[PDB]
Amino acid sequence: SDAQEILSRLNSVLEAAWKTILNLASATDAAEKAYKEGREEDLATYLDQAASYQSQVDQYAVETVRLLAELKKVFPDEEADRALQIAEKLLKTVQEASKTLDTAVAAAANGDEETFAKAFNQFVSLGNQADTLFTQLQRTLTNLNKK
Amino acid sequence: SDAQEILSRLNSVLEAAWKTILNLASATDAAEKAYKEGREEDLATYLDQAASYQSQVDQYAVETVRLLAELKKVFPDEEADRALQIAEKLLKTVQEASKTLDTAVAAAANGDEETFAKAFNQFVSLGNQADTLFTQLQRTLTNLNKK
Amino acid sequence: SDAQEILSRLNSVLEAAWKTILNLASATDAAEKAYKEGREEDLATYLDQAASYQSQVDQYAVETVRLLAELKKVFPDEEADRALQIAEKLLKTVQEASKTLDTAVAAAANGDEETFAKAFNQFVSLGNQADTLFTQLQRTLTNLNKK
Ligand SMILES: NC(=O)c1cccc2cn(-c3ccc([C@@H]4CCCNC4)cc3)nc12
Ligand SMILES: NC(=O)c1cccc2cn(-c3ccc([C@@H]4CCCNC4)cc3)nc12
Ligand SMILES: NC(=O)c1cccc2cn(-c3ccc([C@@H]4CCCNC4)cc3)nc12
Repeated sequence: SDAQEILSRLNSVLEAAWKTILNLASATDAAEKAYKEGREEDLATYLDQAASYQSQVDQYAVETVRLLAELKKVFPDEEADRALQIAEKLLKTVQEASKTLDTAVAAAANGDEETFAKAFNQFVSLGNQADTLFTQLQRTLTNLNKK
Repeated sequence: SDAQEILSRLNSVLEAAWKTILNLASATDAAEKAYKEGREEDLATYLDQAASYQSQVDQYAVETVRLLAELKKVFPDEEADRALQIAEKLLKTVQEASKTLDTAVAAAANGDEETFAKAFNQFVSLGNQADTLFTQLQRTLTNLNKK
Repeated sequence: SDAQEILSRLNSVLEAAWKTILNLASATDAAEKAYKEGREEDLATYLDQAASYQSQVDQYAVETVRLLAELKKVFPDEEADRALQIAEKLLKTVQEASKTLDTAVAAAANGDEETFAKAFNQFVSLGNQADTLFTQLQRTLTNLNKK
């Protein structure tokens, strides 16, 4: 059929996404420290890195939805439907995180610390919510791969 | 450092951004054609290309605001302030275009054509608005490059 | 060298090539539009973009020929022999397309509309020939992959 090839591509996308997520978390740790130390040029560099990693996570989350939508067409069963539902919620959260990080990056560039700090704290909350969904998706794709 | 080094960096940034904008316009034209033709995998490819170019425009728009904020610190008048205000409005519009394109990409991945079409049409309107501001910023910067 | 690793690599190469072909078609659509509208600087940019994708397609065609030759040695059967023959015809055709695109670039640079129009028309014809060959190659590789 096709399910096994799709599942293999999904494994590769999620492994790449996890590395990118680790890089995003590291860049935002560094951004937070630069903000607290008042190092504006360092902050700008780490925010730019974070934005690049966030855009890459956005792409992988879209790819994940598309692959699971294809899986459900070729292997209809509530476990694939469940994985697709989780992936769609993850993508929604990732895009919320992305828009919020964008607001923080613009506020920092505009010299607007109040909006920066509010947006940054919102981003952290959304990133943690996305991590919960990502881990849940990973668990689910073990049913489907048969550990 | 000096107002001249800054203004020359800004010219390089805007030149690069214009090339990226041309590529974004071309990718979105191709997405529209694939959408009209019902070619879903082609549409996915072109939406991903569009999102990548949009991410790059976002980065250049941030860099433009940062450079004009630095120019204003170096020679504080009202011509620098006016350019910065235009660039800040451009960045806001760019980020609105980016969030709206992201919604369209997600809707397409989810097979929700109603949301896709609404978000894609909003993206086009925002893109045209951003083009107006980009051209306005370029005019303003010519009046600053006072040889 | 084993048959399955080579087929795997070929599948990846052809998927990457298809995305690049989509990008080449988009850049050439944009070039045609700029030409029709008299936007000469836009045309120049889009021709440079098209040439970049054309050079990438050329390299994927080279890689495909090399890989199919390897497949014939460790996996002799007349389908791989047919695939190599198609791939070599594709490589000849994409090189001819590259030459014609080069002529279009130089004609635009010289502002020689008569030569430009002839070269661009020839490019479109060669692009359609290459598309037929690429489709045949995809079908032959599907046959080889034996599910
Ligand atoms: N932002 C995302 O799209 C995203 C997707 C999936 C898992 C994610 C995990 N994060 C995440 C990103 C950053 C952080 C914080 C921010 C700074 C403090 N320590 C790390 C915590 C979680 N972001 C994720
Ligand atoms: N989207 C942006 O951030 C952006 C920034 C600056 C100038 C811009 C110009 N555009 C733009 C992008 C796409 C389009 C249309 C929409 C699709 C079909 N024809 C091209 C029109 C304008 N987007 C821009
Ligand atoms: N040029 C190539 O090497 C090539 C290789 C494989 C498949 C291809 C398909 N094309 C192609 C490229 C461009 C076009 C037209 C020409 C411009 C207006 N509409 C798109 C039609 C087909 N080019 C291909």
